[PDB]
Amino acid sequence: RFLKVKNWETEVVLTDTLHLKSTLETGCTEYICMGSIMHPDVATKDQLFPLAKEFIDQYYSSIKRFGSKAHMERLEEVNKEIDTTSTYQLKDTELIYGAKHAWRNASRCVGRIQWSKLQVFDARDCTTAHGMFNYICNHVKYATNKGNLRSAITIFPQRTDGKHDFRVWNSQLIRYAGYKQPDGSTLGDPANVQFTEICIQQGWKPPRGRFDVLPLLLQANGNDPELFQIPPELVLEVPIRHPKFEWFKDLGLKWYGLPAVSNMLLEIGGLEFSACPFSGWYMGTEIGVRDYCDNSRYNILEEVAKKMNLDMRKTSSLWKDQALVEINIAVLYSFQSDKVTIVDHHSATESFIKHMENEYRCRGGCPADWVWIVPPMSGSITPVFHQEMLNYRLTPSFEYQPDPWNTHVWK
Amino acid sequence: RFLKVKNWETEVVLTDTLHLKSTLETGCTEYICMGSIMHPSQHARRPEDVATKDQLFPLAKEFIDQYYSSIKRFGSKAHMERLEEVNKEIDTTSTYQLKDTELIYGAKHAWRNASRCVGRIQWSKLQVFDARDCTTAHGMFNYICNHVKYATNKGNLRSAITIFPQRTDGKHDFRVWNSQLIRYAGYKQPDGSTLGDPANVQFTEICIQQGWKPPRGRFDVLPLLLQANGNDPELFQIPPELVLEVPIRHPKFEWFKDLGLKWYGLPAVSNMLLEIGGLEFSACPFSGWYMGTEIGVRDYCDNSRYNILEEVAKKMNLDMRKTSSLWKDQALVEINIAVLYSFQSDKVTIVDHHSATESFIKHMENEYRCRGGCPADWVWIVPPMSGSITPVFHQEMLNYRLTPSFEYQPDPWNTHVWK
Ligand code: HEM
Ligand code: HEM
Ligand SMILES: Cc1cc(N)nc(-c2cc(CN3CC(F)(F)C3)cc(F)c2F)c1
Ligand SMILES: Cc1cc(N)nc(-c2cc(CN3CC(F)(F)C3)cc(F)c2F)c1
Ligand SMILES: C[C@H](O)[C@H](O)[C@H]1CNc2nc(N)[nH]c(=O)c2N1
Ligand SMILES: C[C@H](O)[C@H](O)[C@H]1CNc2nc(N)[nH]c(=O)c2N1
Ligand SMILES: [Zn+2]
Repeated sequence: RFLKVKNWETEVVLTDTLHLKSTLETGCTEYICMGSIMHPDVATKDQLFPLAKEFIDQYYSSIKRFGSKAHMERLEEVNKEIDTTSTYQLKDTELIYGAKHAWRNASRCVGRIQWSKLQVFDARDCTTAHGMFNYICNHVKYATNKGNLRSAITIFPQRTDGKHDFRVWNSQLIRYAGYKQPDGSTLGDPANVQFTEICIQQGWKPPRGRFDVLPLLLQANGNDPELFQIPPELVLEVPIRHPKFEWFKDLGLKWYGLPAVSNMLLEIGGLEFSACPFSGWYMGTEIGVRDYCDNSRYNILEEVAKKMNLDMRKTSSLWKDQALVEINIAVLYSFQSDKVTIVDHHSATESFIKHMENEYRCRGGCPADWVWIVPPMSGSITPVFHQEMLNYRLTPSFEYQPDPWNTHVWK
Repeated sequence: RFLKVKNWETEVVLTDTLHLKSTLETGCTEYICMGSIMHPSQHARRPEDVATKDQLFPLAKEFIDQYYSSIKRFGSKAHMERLEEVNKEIDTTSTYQLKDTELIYGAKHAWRNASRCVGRIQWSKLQVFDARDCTTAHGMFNYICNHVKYATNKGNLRSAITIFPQRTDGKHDFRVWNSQLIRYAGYKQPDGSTLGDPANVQFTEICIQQGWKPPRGRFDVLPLLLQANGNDPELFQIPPELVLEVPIRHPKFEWFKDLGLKWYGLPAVSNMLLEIGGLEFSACPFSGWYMGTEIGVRDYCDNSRYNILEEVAKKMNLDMRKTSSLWKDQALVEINIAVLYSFQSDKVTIVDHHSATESFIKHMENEYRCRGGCPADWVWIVPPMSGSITPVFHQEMLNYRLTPSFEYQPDPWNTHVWK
């Protein structure tokens, strides 16, 4: 009835009761832990009823109206819609609550101290890819806010029969293209080579550079997706320079200011919002460690280390570690110099511990995925490394979903 | 059913069937994951104190079955006699005694099964010192000294475990009260600060309370506190010539030597329990060699350990007023360069986290290839610095509890009734 988590650095112990409210699977079993597995159909009428009730109950409990006339009538109204239309429609208040709580419940998100400050753009009246483009452009402009970034989500119409899904085919709203060259090398972001190819096949004329912002590939109502160029004045980018290394700007590095995940599914009360792009601001390591230094990504450790004149003939010189730090210093300095919101992994992990402890106080727990919360460099010098965490799946939730090109029926 | 793990760098997919042999709960469920809990489970294979026959024999049979299976017997003459022998021993002493071969097999397989250990590519190259004839803390000291000398080997370190008499009723436990054979003292200062290793403040106070005269310095090698057959523990000073230490200097920063840092070369875990076929070896000090990050990241830079980041950073003349300058990250790298440069210059075995994690990936592939799996705890395997530029960060792992195993146990001073 109670689970305890300890911080081995501070000795603080928190008591988790919230996990009793989880209902969906983590992927582990009693005899094997799948904590590091990355990824461990429409609901029928009878399936949807109890999911809707649980969510409406939770909503009315949250606003201290549980058992109220409004709670009871809403429940009856929801059951009526399910009974008649096999689905139902969230009120705006419920939509905002659900979206904020899916963020609040994202066990892999270190930025959740911000969860209650989320701008929710209801796009459930959207019917076409042009409409989605308009909503997404407004999302980008609002979220970017001339560098003073604001978290935001735009929610497109829910799934109906599974054959009319709204999807943003992009994994993120703003990403750079990748082009495989005849000689085996890759220009730009190798993570996006397949998506870049889909875009070109759909008629995108690529600049064939290292930092081409990809076009939006937007699917409405299960139709074939359509290409749209985000207006370049809406795509805020930061050239990456270094406060001490004059030569760093000569690497030609830049990144975009707005991280905007667009390939996940938002599940609220059994309803599935298959297009729900959301955005916050970057933690610097996402760019400096993963985007720039993953071997499968821009992979710049060698080039930076060369320019640092590091001894690269043996690993134990820690040349990779040395270059990695300087790169991440560069990322933070550049965003800060251009007054583009960014958070370093130390600030972000400290805030998440504060958030986590507050969540245990007021909510009874905070589901947290250590594998994802600990930054990908300098792990043990951030406080989350020493923080025991319990992982469990609460709903509303953000879910992975198959890439749309693996399932789309081309018209 | 049958589980796959993917490496997201290489796209290599491995298929795990070994997990079907797991015995103990992980702590996780279908609904909650406890993979970052230090001690998620208290599920043990044998109950409280001296087990009844229907409790110990099934575990014994299982281990003996496993051992005779390993050597292409099972059902052979010697196996069936061994079951009868173990059966008679439990009938007449409420326990049984491992053969030398079984002890060695058991110790190597506890190491092979240690999901949290990144060094297991070496698992079958393990020197086993049978100390089950030991009877006194003096004898334990003699065995541990021999272990330390053998394992240190003038810097060419060698993996070793020394196995003292198994638990009998729980009142006669052999214990090394030290957490590791070689650790530095920690002193609580009058002004509230801490001198030495703050992790060892309590154990240091116990030693001082037991007559240890501390030199009260930053790197005081602690005495051994040895408990034999349940008796009160006894202090022993490890002969310093057996304690190989490495002065930490930096290949570039000439001022780094002035920090006065050293570390010992031999990491030797002494507070764990070795469990083989229901038998519990409560004193089983084992040692290998260091991954540089254990010293340079955790020992030196944990806030509640030596916590040297600020002083190194000051010497480096870094911007320390804001986290976003990454001054901690900058010093952290130089410290770990220094640690590796120092050990290597002194020809003391050490492995950097890049080479270690690379070898562990290879070990995983080997284990899946011949064994059908390898239990691995990502949370512990990924190094505490530069995680994602190491291959294990990108390697999905499956964690499960195979026996024989190394287990945690209570610190004996919470258990011990003195005399
Ligand atoms: C406001 C500042 C935010 C920061 C600093 C932040 C930080 C992060 C980071 C560093 C990750 C890991 C990303 C990766 O490794 O690929 C992450 C994951 C995630 N974030 Fe946040 N985030 C923020 C806002 C948001 C918002 C506004 C939402 C939703 C409305 C959100 C939902 C998620 C989810 C669902 C994941 C996990 C994705 C997955 O499961 O694979 N985050 N966040
Ligand atoms: C030979 C070189 C070895 C290396 C480089 C190595 C490396 C490591 C490292 C880095 C850890 C994590 C330590 C920590 O963060 O506290 C660890 C844990 C562990 N090692 Fe190894 N190890 C080696 C040898 C051995 C041997 C010889 C044994 C036993 C015979 C062993 C058994 C274990 C166990 C049981 C753990 C987990 C401890 C726990 O759960 O608290 N290791 N190892
Ligand atoms: C809102 C937000 C803020 C922030 N700082 N990061 C992210 C963020 C999240 C992901 C995870 N996504 C799930 C997937 F596997 F599909 C990839 C990937 C990124 F690249 C990101 F930038 C998101
Ligand atoms: C044989 C060996 C080689 C090596 N490289 N490291 C270790 C090693 C393991 C631990 C785990 N300890 C048990 C605990 F949970 F208490 C913390 C702690 C250390 F300090 C170590 F050095 C052991
Ligand atoms: C195999 C492992 O689960 C995978 O590499 C994870 C590790 N932790 C991560 N943590 C974050 N934040 N993002 C990631 O992509 C990953 N990848
Ligand atoms: C809370 C968390 O499990 C704890 O800090 C762990 C994290 N991973 C670790 N990994 C290793 N190798 N050693 C450790 O002591 C720890 N500590
Ligand atoms: Zn788990």
